[PDB]
Amino acid sequence: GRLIYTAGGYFRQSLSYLEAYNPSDGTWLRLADLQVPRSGLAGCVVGGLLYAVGGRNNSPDGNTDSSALDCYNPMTNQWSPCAPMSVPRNRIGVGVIDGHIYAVGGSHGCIHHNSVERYEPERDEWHLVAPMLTRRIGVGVAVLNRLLYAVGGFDGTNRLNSAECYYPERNEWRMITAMNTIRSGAGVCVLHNCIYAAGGYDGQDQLNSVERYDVATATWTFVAPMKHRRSALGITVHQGRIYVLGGYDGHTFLDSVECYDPDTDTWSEVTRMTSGRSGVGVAVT
Ligand SMILES: COC1CC2(C1)CN(c1cc(Cl)c(C(=O)N3COc4c(cccc4-c4cc(N5[C@@H]6CC[C@H]5COC6)c(C(=O)O)cc4F)C3)c(Cl)c1)C2
Repeated sequence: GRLIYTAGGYFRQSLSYLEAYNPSDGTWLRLADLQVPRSGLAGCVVGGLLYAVGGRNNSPDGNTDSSALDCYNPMTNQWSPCAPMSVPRNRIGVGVIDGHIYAVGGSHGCIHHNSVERYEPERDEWHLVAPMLTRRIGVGVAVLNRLLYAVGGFDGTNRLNSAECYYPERNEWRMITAMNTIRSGAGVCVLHNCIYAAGGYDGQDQLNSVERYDVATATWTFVAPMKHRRSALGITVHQGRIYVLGGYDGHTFLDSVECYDPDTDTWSEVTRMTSGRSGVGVAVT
């Protein structure tokens, strides 16, 4: 059995919540809080351990971008600090290849990173890899066919519909087919050999649209839109289905959790988070 973990987020200030949802019975476990509250972080899992990467602590006493990497063990209910990244990265994207964590883009104040770095849990060390062709904050990250994809975001001037791919053996990036829609702060994941980009902001409107990248045809196709338009949503895959958690729609910090079934091409509202929040990091283990 596996759970959907949600770490951090934002509602009035950055949050430290760590909760786990069980899609089988609809329950939520309240787990050990993060040591530092963070929103705009990303989550990932390597060897059954959950990692909270980057983000920012927006508090009444100040706003600080995070270069932190923290590791949570579900067996011990404890968070442990790991080696920090070279730079703080708020609104970061993360992907895992062969048990190695890639921290992609994100911001540190007014700096919009195009830099990318890779963490080895086996050595507790980070190292920079080739930088992206585009600076991207609010970027979605997908791992497919041992390639790392960086989708959408904001380059410091424009919100982006562009996407690019990293080749680990060659240590290089190339631009791929751009999405139909500009999406900054979308939820990006991989399901059944396809990349999905759900929601996000196009520069004018919060989106409920969802599009899917097919590798063989190099095309983005729209699938069923979500019930609730949202940006800065958590996203993950559990048992062949996509789950989107929270986010912000221009008026509300959503507690909605929707689930996409690819066989029927339908979204259904399956539960609510214990409190409405945006900018969470999510992972399954
Ligand atoms: C009472 O007024 C207050 C309430 C207020 C203003 C504090 N409000 C807040 C405060 C916060 Cl700390 C957040 C939040 O969770 N963040 C900050 O943005 C992001 C987070 C994570 C991923 C992407 C974005 C992002 C979010 C963006 N924004 C888009 C889509 C969401 C966000 C705002 O709407 C436009 C953009 C962008 O502008 O392109 C780029 C991104 F990387 C984390 C949100 Cl979502 C709203 C909203």
